[PDB]
Amino acid sequence: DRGVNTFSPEGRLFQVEYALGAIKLGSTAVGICVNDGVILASERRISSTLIEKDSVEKLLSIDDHIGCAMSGLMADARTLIDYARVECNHYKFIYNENINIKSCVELISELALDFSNLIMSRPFGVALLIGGVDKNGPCLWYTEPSGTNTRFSAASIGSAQEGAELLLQENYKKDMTFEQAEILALTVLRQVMEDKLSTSNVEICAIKKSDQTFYKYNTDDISRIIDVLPS
Amino acid sequence: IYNYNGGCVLGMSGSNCVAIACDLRLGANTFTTVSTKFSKIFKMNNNVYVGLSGLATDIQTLYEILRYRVNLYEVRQDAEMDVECFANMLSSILYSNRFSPYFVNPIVVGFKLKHYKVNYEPYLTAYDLIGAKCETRDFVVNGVTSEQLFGMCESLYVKDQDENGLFETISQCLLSALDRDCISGWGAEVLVLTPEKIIKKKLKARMD
Amino acid sequence: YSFSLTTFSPTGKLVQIEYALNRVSSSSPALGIRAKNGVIIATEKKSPNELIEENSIFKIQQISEHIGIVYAGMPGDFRVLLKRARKEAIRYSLQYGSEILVKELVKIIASIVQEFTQTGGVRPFGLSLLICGVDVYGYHLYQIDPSGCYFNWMATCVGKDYQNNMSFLEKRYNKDIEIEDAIHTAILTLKESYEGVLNEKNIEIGVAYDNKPFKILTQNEIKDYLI
Amino acid sequence: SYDRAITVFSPDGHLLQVEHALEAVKKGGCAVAIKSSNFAVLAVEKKNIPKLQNPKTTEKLIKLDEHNCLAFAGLNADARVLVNKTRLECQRYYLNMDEPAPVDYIAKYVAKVQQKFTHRGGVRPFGIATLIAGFKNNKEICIYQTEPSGIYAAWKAQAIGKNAKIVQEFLEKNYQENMEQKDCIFLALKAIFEVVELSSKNVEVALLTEKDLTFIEEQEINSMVELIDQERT
Amino acid sequence: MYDRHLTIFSPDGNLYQIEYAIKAVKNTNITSVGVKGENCAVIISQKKMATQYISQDKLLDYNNITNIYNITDEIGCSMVGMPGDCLSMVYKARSEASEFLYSNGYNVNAETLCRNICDKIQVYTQHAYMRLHACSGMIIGIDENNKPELFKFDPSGFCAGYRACVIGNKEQESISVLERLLEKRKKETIDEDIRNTTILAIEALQTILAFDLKASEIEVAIVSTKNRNFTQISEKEIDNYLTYIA
Amino acid sequence: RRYDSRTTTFSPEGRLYQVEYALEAINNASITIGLITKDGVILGADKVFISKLIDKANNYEKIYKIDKHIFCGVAGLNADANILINQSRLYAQRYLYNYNEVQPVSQLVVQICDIKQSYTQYGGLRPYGVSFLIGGYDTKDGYQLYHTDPSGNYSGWFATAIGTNNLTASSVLKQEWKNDMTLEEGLLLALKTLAKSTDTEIPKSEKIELAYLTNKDGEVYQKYLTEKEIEELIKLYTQK
Amino acid sequence: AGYDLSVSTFSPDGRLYQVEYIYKSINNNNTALCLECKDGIICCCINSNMDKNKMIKKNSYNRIYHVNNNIIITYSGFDGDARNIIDRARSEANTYYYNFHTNIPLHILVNRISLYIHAYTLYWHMRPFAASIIISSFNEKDKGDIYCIEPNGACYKYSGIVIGKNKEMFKTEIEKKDYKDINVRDAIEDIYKFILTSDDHMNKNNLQNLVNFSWICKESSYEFQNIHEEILTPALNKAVEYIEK
Amino acid sequence: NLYDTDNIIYSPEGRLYQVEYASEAIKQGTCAVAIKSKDYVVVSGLKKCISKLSFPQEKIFKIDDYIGISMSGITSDAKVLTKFMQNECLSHKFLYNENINIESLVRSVADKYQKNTQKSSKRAFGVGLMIAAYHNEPCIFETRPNGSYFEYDALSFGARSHASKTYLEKNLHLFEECSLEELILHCLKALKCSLSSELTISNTALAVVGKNHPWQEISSLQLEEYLSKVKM
Repeated sequence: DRGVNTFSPEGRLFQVEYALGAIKLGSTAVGICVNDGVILASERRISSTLIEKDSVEKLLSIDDHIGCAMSGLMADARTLIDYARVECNHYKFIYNENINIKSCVELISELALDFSNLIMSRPFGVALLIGGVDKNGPCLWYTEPSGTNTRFSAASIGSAQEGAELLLQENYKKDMTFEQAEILALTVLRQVMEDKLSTSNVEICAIKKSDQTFYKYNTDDISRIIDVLPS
Repeated sequence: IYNYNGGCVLGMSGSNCVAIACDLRLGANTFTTVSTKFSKIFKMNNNVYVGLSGLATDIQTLYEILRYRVNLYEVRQDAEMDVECFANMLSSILYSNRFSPYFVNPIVVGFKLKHYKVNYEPYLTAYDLIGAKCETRDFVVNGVTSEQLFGMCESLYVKDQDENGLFETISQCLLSALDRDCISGWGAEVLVLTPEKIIKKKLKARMD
Repeated sequence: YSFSLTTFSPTGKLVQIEYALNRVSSSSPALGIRAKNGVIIATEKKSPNELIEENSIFKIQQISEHIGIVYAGMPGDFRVLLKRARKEAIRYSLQYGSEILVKELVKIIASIVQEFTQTGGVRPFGLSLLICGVDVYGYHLYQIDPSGCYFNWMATCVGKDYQNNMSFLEKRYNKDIEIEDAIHTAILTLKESYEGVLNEKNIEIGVAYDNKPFKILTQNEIKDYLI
Repeated sequence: SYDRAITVFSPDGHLLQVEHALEAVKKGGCAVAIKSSNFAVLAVEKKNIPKLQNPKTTEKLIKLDEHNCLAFAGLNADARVLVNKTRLECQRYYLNMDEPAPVDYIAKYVAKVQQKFTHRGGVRPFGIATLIAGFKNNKEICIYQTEPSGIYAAWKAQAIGKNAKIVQEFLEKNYQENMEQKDCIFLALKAIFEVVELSSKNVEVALLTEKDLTFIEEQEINSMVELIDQERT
Repeated sequence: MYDRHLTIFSPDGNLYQIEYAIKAVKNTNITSVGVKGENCAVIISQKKMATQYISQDKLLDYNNITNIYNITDEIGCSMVGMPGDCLSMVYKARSEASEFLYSNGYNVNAETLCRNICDKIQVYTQHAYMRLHACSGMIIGIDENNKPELFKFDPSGFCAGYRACVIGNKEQESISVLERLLEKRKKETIDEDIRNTTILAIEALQTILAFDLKASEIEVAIVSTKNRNFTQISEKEIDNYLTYIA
Repeated sequence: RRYDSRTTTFSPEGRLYQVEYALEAINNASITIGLITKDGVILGADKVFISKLIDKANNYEKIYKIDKHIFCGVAGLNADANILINQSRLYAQRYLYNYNEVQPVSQLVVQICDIKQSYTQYGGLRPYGVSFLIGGYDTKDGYQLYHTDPSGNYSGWFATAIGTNNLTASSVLKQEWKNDMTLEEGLLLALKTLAKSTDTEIPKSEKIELAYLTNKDGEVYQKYLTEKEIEELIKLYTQK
Repeated sequence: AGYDLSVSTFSPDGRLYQVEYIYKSINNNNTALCLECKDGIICCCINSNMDKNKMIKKNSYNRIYHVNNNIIITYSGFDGDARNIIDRARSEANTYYYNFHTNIPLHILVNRISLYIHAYTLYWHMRPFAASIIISSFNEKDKGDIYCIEPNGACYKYSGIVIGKNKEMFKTEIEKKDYKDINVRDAIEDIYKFILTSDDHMNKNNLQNLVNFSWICKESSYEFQNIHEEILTPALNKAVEYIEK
Repeated sequence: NLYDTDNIIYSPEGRLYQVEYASEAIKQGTCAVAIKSKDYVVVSGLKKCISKLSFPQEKIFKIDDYIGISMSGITSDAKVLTKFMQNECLSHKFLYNENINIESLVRSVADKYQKNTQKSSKRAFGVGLMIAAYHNEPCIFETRPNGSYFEYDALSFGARSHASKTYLEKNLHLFEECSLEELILHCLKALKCSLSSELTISNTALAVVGKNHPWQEISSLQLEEYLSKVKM
């Protein structure tokens, strides 16, 4: 009926708004940024028991010092992640230093609007919660199909993102310790699941300030965090 | 460059009979051979034959290009192809790489059909490495051993001739020519096409 | 932006090609006869006002020394098809050094018409060529359509009232017909088709007399034939 | 048209061409895959006209590489095209890395290609669901699945095509770890015949090992269909 | 649906865009007549603006208006239709004539130029993203045999020869006028027949249009063997010819 | 955009709507027959009658040869057929150029179905409204016969019939065909199923056309039956 | 009935509505007048619609441009489409001088510009230009040569033309007398009076911060020159004094 | 009604609806305001903050020494335009070793607006830029989705711009010939009028550029001092 790049009477692009509709469904994920580092997590929406659950992974690494958490159309998300890590390694080749997270999300947003001729064919329909550490300090960032990127102390994406933002607003406080951040993330995540929290039912990653290195928590660390989790 | 894989071809005409012949050598580094079966004659149609002399890879590549074009022509037209059409198309192909050419000096030997019954007119012609066609109407020779063959044919050609005498004539001309060239020889084959039949024979040459 | 304006409808039928045949059926008729020792292409031109000269407009053309052509439809389509057919005959003669076969030319022009039916951003050609010629394999007569399909005929008619002209030509035709009798049957067929009165400058004829060049008859020769 | 977007987001936020490709998949014939220990079993159905059709010309189940194998459900022409693409990419990887292509790379590449045709103008989505079987670089058997949307995941067992939900429900309550070859073939033949008419001629089952893919003979299949027919009755 | 918006065949076999462009040419209500005799060929048109929103204002140099252009020294033309389309058509004609001289080394023939412009018009008809050029016209010249020539083309791409023709409204009614005057002529010096042809053209335009034809409001040009070049005649000489007709 | 035809675009049910209309165009066309025999492979067909003044001599409009060892029968639009015939001949001679051996028929039909699938998927061009019965011989697999369609699908067939009244023809083939059979028996069965499909008791010699391909004397060759040979075959059919 | 949706479609009456809509847009846009005189030509532009914008600087918005410093070019319509056409005129002049080492004749330049504008009214994908352009020059021998190209692609020579809003009353005042014999310097009085009369949006205060001017006459040695305020403000004061009386 | 399907179709009134919708997207954007005196152009804007956990978005951007912009509309389009202007100024200073002429840059970006409005299968940018610079004179320019640009003494973009414009034309005469401090104060009054719900150090942006004053955002302490002066 209309083209991809047709403005609405209200000045909004139809395809961009429909892409915003697509990210409203998906796996819930939560991010927290504190002085000692950054934390990301996902509800790990497991399919039937015949799936391995190792291949189905929601927390990938753009680089050694950057994590991510996806939402929406996932194949489009892997395409964006692949382009992001390629450009970050291009920075690492052209410049010795590690790329800042702001530049990475700016490049990701630049690719996301490539369908508007100003090649791709439509918006990507992906929301990312990128997190990392650099010389400026630890931070996390939000991305959406409209190209605007906003920088957060704590956020969430996916299906139950509204309640996750409400609980993060109620509970998050500045000058927080990293252990406080981990238990806060698991409390919010547990409150917004459908199924009971467990070890295989959740995945976590973090990038410490000292290490400046991506590190996905294994089953032992997750169980240790769950055992000291209030209820 | 033609000393590398030296070769020779020959073709005569007669009374309702035509002959084509070649040497079976394949050279390498001029003065050492590697095979005694490399036929320069290639059948292409029921009454058209072509003799390619020069570099072996160019001989083979030109054979597949012409076979592609020929079999396309019989399949589309659904009828047998003429010698003149093949000669003109060969001249166009050799000219199409006027710069960086195929290092091959081919010939064409066959029969010309004049329908009305039908009469088989002999046809012979020769080419440079670009397609410098020249109708000859008698003996046609091409290769490194061309001069010796030109010397032999005028002494030995007897105008129109029987197919047996044509075979003796072309065989003696080729054998006397190849004996006087060091980089050309190692056996021979003589194809004598007629409308009724074709006789293919190999000669007890100085292959050593 | 390039997309096929021509497309399959339910039950197919290629509606644009059907409209092209409707254009051909309304256009001024043409016909051709294959004889024992010759082939004819003939067509009537509309009864002209005195300002037109027939020495400028020509529905009869020659592609080569031995090959003629006549059409029924849009003139510009016929002009571009004729020019490209001349180029095809020329490139074949450049390659193989001979006058082009009728079958190869018919196949190439049929493929071009199909390409214009299939290609996006275009419409089919609104005419129906009628190629005649002589070569080694006897005489031929062919008929191109907007669909890009060719049919081998021995005698055929195109245009308005083509079914009735086909029936009349079937009534008066023999395989061993002489060339003069074929010309007379062409004149009688177009006379029955026109529903009027004919003369020189109202009809045009082309013919190939044996293994000789394709010839277009002047008005004097046609006036001799009409008597 | 040439170079324009034909798949687009609906008002509800769905790419309707991708769901239409999913219905095209769902109309296509069924296929099953199982793995255990160091081998895998691949099963696909079959449909032929008796006395006229040649069963040899069917290529529902194939081999891509020395070790990788593939099964599909949907439009067969698109499957053949993507199969040739993946074989080309297999030999391209083997010329630029000098190691045979692992199954994970090929599954990722198939998903990438299907997302590419889903996210470019002038091309509609590949109307096929594939599931690839092969050995990982560490000599570990893993079978991958792939949807037209570009989604892929690793499964211990899964099915596609007509009535895939029912077969997948059956496999959830019968799959075991580290089963014998006869046990895997038995389980696959039971699973495919839950939603397929019972006859030896309606399946083409094979077993993949590090040596090569070996298709099961007709006699063993006839014994197996007779045995499960006895078991049901 | 959309059978006639583009250059497409309608259910009856009629590309309706052709007649729409032709009637658009007619709506400009500029008449242009051509005629040939022996060793001469005269072309005439009106010195007015076409019919559209802009009207002829007082501060408009009426001399600059002209429907007769030229392609080459030996070849002239009179395009009638939309102004931009006519200007584009003469530029394309100039291009084909000049590349013909470059490639073939001798000046083009008007028949060949008419066929070439008809082929470009065919290219416009065949494709959809090409709008039709609403610009019909005449071309005149003298060929290698030293005889005159006059050709016409439409937006249909139908090039055909003539010895007398008219572009614009009332063409069917105007064919009788040209036939009548040509029959009158059929019932001569190299210069006297030029005069006869010129009075025939002006009388034909007078009879077709039916008003006085002020010489400032028209424009006349000729090629002959005396000159062989396309030279457009001055206003006073046309006034003398009109007074002779009166 | 507004004038787009929606060619390469899925249905709600996943059919594309264009190959379907192409197949209805196929089903209205003249019938073609296919048979594999121990001595050869046969592609008999039925001429559509345009006029009696059509040249009976030659003018084989349904069966065409792609090479000395490959030949096919058309069951749809003739122009879309002939362009694909030219592409097929090009692919055959290209393979012979590349590899210096004859192309197997399976490779060739894969190439035609691939190029037909391309216009079904890429671009916005209509598909080719033609379905072939490609047959031939190779040393790898011997006599084969296939059935191509506008979707780019192909499948092997020992014997099949396509076009109008293909159900009745396929029923006759299922009833009468045998695994091992002679060339004459196959030709007679081809006349029988053509007569059954055409709703005629006795087939007309002018209304049909036959061809066969045999690997006789270690050199494969095609034969195209003339009017007198078809008259003799119909005489044998009436006798039998 | 769908024939006015694309420029490439002729109406059943044989008429391109899509160009008429462009004409209607041009007629409603800010007006421009350009006429000739003895000493030279003066050409003006009346930016009436920007009376609401009070924060714009004094006389910054100038729609009058030039090529080669001897040819005025201006417009009445879309600013961007106009500026693209100006840049194309500069490009054609550049190509002419690189080829020939001579300034381009104006009568050729208008023809090339008309073909460039006409070249965009025969594609569905290209948008036709929404701008009516006036080109003019002056030299002592051949006198002024004012042309006007339109969206249709028609170039006609004028001795004076107005386009845009209020154009009928402006021309109704321009044919009030013959300006071929009136000097360039004292015609500013007439133009100021006419813009006060015809336009129903400008007053005494708007007259020195919205309206543009330039001339190419003997006083500037027949080259382009935006007019200095010491010449404008005497005639502006006398014109408003006359209108007040 | 039906003449808003594409950007290449004039309505019967003769209007491009798509370009007007892009201008509507600009008008719904966040606020901004710029002021100049005799030797200083001050720029300010309200940085969007969607949540208390969200931090303020970047509103003001820097393009080159002595040149800067402010934003209102689609942010990705602003990213593209910023990269283009930065590349243009840096390329000019590369090949010529001098600062670029500001109005030539404005014409360049307006040409980029034009070529995307004109051809089909492309969209106009949903953003307008508030360009401020000192090219031997303070200057304030404007861009619109149609190819067009105007020069201002003062300007505002989107949100409750009516209150700001009313304050600016109420006090336009005093902007010329006043010091920089009162200039910053007046800009803050205009932004506070656009608030209508309080101005803080976090949620506002401020930049200054002038003679012997390259483009530099105001620090937190100075901005807090000016905000306290506005409150008093």
